[PDB]
Amino acid sequence: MLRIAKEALTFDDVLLVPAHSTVLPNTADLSTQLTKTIRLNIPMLSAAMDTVTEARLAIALAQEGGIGFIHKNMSIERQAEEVRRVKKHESAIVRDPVTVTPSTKIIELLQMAREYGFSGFPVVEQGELVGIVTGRDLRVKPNAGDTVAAIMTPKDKLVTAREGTPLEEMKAKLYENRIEKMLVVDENFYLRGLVTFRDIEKAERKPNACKDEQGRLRVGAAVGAGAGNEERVDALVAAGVDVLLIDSSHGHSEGVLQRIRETRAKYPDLQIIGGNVATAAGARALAEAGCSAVKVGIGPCTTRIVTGVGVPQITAVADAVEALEGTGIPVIADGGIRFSGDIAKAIAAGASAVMVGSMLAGTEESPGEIELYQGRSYKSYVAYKGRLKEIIHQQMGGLRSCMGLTGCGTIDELRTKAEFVRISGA
Amino acid sequence: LRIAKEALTFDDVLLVPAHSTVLPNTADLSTQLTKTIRLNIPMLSAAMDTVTEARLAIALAQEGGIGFIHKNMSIERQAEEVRRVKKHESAIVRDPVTVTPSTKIIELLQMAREYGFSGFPVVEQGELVGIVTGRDLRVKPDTVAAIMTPKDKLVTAREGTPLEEMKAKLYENRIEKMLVVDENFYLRGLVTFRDIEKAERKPNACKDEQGRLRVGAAVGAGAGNEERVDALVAAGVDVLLIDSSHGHSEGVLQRIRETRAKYPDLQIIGGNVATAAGARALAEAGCSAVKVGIGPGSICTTRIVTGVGVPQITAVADAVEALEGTGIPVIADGGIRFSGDIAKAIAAGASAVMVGSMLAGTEESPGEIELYQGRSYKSYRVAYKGRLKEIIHQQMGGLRSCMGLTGCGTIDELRTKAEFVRISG
Amino acid sequence: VVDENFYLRGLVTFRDIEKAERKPNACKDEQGRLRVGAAVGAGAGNEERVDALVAAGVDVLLIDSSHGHSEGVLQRIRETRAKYPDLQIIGGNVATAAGARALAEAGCSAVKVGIGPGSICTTRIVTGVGVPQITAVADAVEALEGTGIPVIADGGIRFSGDIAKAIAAGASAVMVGSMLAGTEESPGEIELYQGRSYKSY
Amino acid sequence: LRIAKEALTFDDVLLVPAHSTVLPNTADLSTQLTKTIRLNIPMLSAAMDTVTEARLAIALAQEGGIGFIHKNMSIERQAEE
Ligand SMILES: O=c1[nH]cnc2c1ncn2[C@@H]1O[C@H](COP(=O)(O)O)[C@@H](O)[C@H]1O
Ligand SMILES: O=c1[nH]cnc2c1ncn2[C@@H]1O[C@H](COP(=O)(O)O)[C@@H](O)[C@H]1O
Repeated sequence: MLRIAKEALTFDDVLLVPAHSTVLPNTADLSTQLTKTIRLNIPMLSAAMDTVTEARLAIALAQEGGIGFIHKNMSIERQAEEVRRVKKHESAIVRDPVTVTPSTKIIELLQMAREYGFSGFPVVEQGELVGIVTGRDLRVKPNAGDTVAAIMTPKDKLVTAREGTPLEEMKAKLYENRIEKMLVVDENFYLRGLVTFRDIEKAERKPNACKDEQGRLRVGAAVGAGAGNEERVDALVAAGVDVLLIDSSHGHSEGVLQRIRETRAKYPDLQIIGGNVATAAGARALAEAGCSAVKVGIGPCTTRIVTGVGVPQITAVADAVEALEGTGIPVIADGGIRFSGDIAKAIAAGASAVMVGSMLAGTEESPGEIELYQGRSYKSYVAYKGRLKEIIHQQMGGLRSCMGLTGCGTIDELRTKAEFVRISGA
Repeated sequence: LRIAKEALTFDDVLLVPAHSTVLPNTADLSTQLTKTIRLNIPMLSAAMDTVTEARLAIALAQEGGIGFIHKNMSIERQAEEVRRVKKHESAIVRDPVTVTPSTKIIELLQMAREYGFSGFPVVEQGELVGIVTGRDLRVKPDTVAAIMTPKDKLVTAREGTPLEEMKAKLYENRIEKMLVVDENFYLRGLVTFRDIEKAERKPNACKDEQGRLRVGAAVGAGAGNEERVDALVAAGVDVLLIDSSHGHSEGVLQRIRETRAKYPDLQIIGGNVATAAGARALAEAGCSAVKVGIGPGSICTTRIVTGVGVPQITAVADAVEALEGTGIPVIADGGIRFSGDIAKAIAAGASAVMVGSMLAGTEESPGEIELYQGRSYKSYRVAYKGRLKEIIHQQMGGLRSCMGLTGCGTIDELRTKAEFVRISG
Repeated sequence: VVDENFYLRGLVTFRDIEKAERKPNACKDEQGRLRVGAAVGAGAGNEERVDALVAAGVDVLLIDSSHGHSEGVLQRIRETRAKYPDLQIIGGNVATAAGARALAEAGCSAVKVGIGPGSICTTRIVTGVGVPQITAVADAVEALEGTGIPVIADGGIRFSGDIAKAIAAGASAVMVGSMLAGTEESPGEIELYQGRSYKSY
Repeated sequence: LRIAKEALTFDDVLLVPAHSTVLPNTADLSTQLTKTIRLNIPMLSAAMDTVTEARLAIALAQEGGIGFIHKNMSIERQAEE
């Protein structure tokens, strides 16, 4: 007998029923929990694709509320760097300022002063910040061949802030210490950058930046389920990554489940996402192995045509959610998302966020550099799509519009309150 | 039947390659726009509302050519565009946070906690009167006027001051901020060692004898433009574009004769013509340059509608030959599709080319970025072509190769030494 | 089968000599080895490459530039010729009578003609320079009418009729690219795509 | 205006047929490439990385013409080809 489990639905099969609503679109709460502990401001993830997510894009996205996942087609030593660039990224901090050493001749200092001003030259000998020289230090006339070491400000009398310090704290330190520039060190008092009042103003204001408990941007990064990835993991976790993505084309494989169990045994507090599954059991299987969230999407596609396996996206999500009802383990809709409507449907199926790839490739912040070809602008490594900021705004405009229509003020209500109609092709 | 001759366009000729001591990267793209104005690249931007405004006219000047502000706007804004270009210095911070002599010290401390007491410039109706700093409030003497630093002890630079001279002023006066005023001591901006440092370096800027970017501006040949001209000439436009759809009309020739007697020294471009007779006519009227192009525009609506036109190559050579002695240059206007067309235009005798379609849709052109379908466009829609600088490089890349192939190291050698072959389809 | 230093190179049986494909039209040298050319650029720093190929027994050397009529090409050609008085050299590309004698006097053994007509013709359009191929060939041929130095028609050969026209214009041989790219023996791997066979790079 | 001449391409001409004692299968396709090198067919393969390597340069030589190994490779491999 023909073994058909059920009937299965994709995006184009359903529409959301509009409801009574006290919800204005610009007042909708777009936030939602990615894991039990990580909470996004917009419910969006960027695919760990070499064409989609690198350090550049994953920052832009966190500033706007979501999280990017550094793709894994790069060395361990380099993937760990991309993770670190995001966590420590403050556009307000001037990162490559001109420094000197105690060995620097004062003669060379007046030369540089004529080229950067006596606002302040950081003195470093072998990375350790040891002091700074200002024009107020250069009073009285240097005898022939003096060096900075005699006139500089010592380490003890410096006013610094640590990296990851909030920005108004720095303003407070800057104002109350009646200074115009303040050095930013690290745990070991290594010079990391500097900050000014103006550099804080020209830092564009991202009120919905998705950050950690210490105000650093959040970042994810992806690894394989094959053997031998443990070292990359150790390197990434070392780089301070917020969430780890173990991506395979079959999350319900026992080998995936094992590397997860191992990674979970090794890093009990690390937020881990496993994927991809498309069934009630595949999600429950992944949860047991120790996921913090589960990514859903098997041929949302080329996978369906070559292997014949797949599940339409809407029922796949509903089944996973139905199985995870009560665990606080969220579902991620991955792939097949063309417009804002698919996003809205995804969440209303129960999904807590979505992952997109094609939609982001070609954005300014995406990998590749802009190249003009046949009078058109493209991203050379695809159609150049412009700034990510707008694509998000355009997409979230749509989502916001939807929540007003369905009377859902928050994401969780949309995942629970919104209703569907089953529809035909016509 | 009066058929004067046969006339040739771009697709009709190829440039013949010659002995060459010219590497493309060593070729001299400069050329004289008029006897007095000399370009660094032989490119003008069309005075089209979709192409040239202050923003793009700046970008092109930074690149070696000159943009022509279109005339489809009120004077008060057009003369403004001419200023926006002439006065543009990328290093100057404009619209900084200021106070007035009336500002309550109470209000002074609030802003200080949100911008720092580095110094708030004090202006009384735009006129710079002083600056109040944190040393002034802890020092004490109520309002800002009582604690502010007076006009006498201020260190300023005038607008248009070179950057190295400002840098010297900042060091020799031991300051990190220096305010920028104009002729009437009105505040225009400020400069620090850092903002002069991040100022983009444009070594091929077409600048005037005073280091300001050069700007053109276009007006029509009708009556009632006299006030517009005077406004632009007042606004410091470098060269004036008198553009008509028939440069060989007696009314054009007259208004040109008039403007020239009025501004004996003002550089004027008249157009458009496509004949030897149309060319001398415009020169005798007193043009400094002659623009050629009746019929070849991109969105070529003439001919078809009117039956009139000249294939662009024949027109240019004919005008060039008629002006062989006057030191008055010719411009090839419209119909430039690829960089090969540029090369052919110049080798026909042109001293520069004017382009529209090639530039419309760059970031710097008018219009807003808009995402449509799944691609980027400039919405007023046109295809977003990215930054102008990239296009210019590709286009001049092409021209350099041609000159390398043809053994012409300078534009002028290309205009005189390069040969053609005629070809079929 | 050994070589000059008695290093093993292979073996032969009565049978393997029997299945060896018989190519009666092989272009072989005065020593029955297949003839081979090799191409280098006209820039500086190729001197070591040339010497390596000449050492490797290349039969004829191809000095190819996008402008064979450049003085630098003419010079590097003058240099290589004084160095290998006997080495067969092909210079290109030109498209004029003047470009042709220039290359011959520099010491070319053959002259390659073709500025503008390549298949993926990116010149002209971009640079405005070129010559329709027939006129170029006849012009170079006529300029070399006495030198016993042959001309090659390079690029733009679409069909066999074009070959015939090229030669009848004066060409002694033709050089083709597009017509050959994608044959089994060209570089690339066989790949099945869509539902058809392609050579995947 | 300096227009040297008119210039012709393939589509511009046809070859005129003449009296003929020549059968196609009896035609001599050989020709001198240089004073010293003589081809059997009048064909060279372009020195293009997508066209000529040792493999194709062998096949063409077997057929009467000469292939030209492209230069987009390290010497040690080109001299090898
Ligand atoms: O409606 C029109 N008819 C004829 N020519 C025009 C029209 N609008 C603009 N032009 C000219 O077309 C030129 C630009 O040609 P393009 O480089 O091919 O786009 C400019 O110099 C304009 O003066
Ligand atoms: O980028 C290019 N521009 C111009 N000619 C080229 C380029 N690449 C290869 N060629 C030449 O094109 C010829 C092949 O022409 P085809 O027979 O039509 O494919 C060869 O002789 C090459 O030297």
